Amino acid sequence: IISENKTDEEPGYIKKCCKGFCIDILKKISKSVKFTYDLYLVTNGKHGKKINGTWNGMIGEVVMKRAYMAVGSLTINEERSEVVDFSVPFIETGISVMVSRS
Amino acid sequence: LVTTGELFFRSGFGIGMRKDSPWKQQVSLSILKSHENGFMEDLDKTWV
Amino acid sequence: LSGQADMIVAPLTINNERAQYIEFSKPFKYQGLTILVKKEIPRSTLDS
Repeated sequence: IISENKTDEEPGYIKKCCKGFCIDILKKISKSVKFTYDLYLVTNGKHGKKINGTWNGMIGEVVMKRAYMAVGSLTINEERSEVVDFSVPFIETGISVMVSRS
Repeated sequence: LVTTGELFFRSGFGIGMRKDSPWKQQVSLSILKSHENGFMEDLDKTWV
Repeated sequence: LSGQADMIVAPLTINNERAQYIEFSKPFKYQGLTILVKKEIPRSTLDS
């Protein structure tokens, strides 16, 4: 968390816990490849939008070597793949339209 | 002839090639560019 | 693997028995498995 810009303090974190879909895949992979891990959520940005040649979000944390393996809902395309190295996809998405049935 | 059931073992296609070659990054980038641009949508509408 | 060719541009599936020897590019089409079975013939109006 980040306090008010007028006066800050030591970095404090409230230990919540995350559960869902990708987390179980992480657990299975860790059980197979026998490696440890420790999650931590991100604050600046949501998924990554290039501004002035910089980055933010999960990708921004990956590029600055702060993190090592982004996970969640990162979709692959041309621009992102030039900076990081994605793995084999495990789900199929795209672009779709949502309307209410008249 | 009719088709029934639901999809299982959902694994896509791919372009195979040997382990050591200099074309890998460029080929993957070209395929991704063709997907994002919209060329494959035109290709599917004509042949499949 | 015998050096006869260099690309397998073709409908090649992706699994774990092959991916240990050759390197696959990003998929250009997703799919799965599905049964195909013959269908019967409908009825009619018989004697009006």
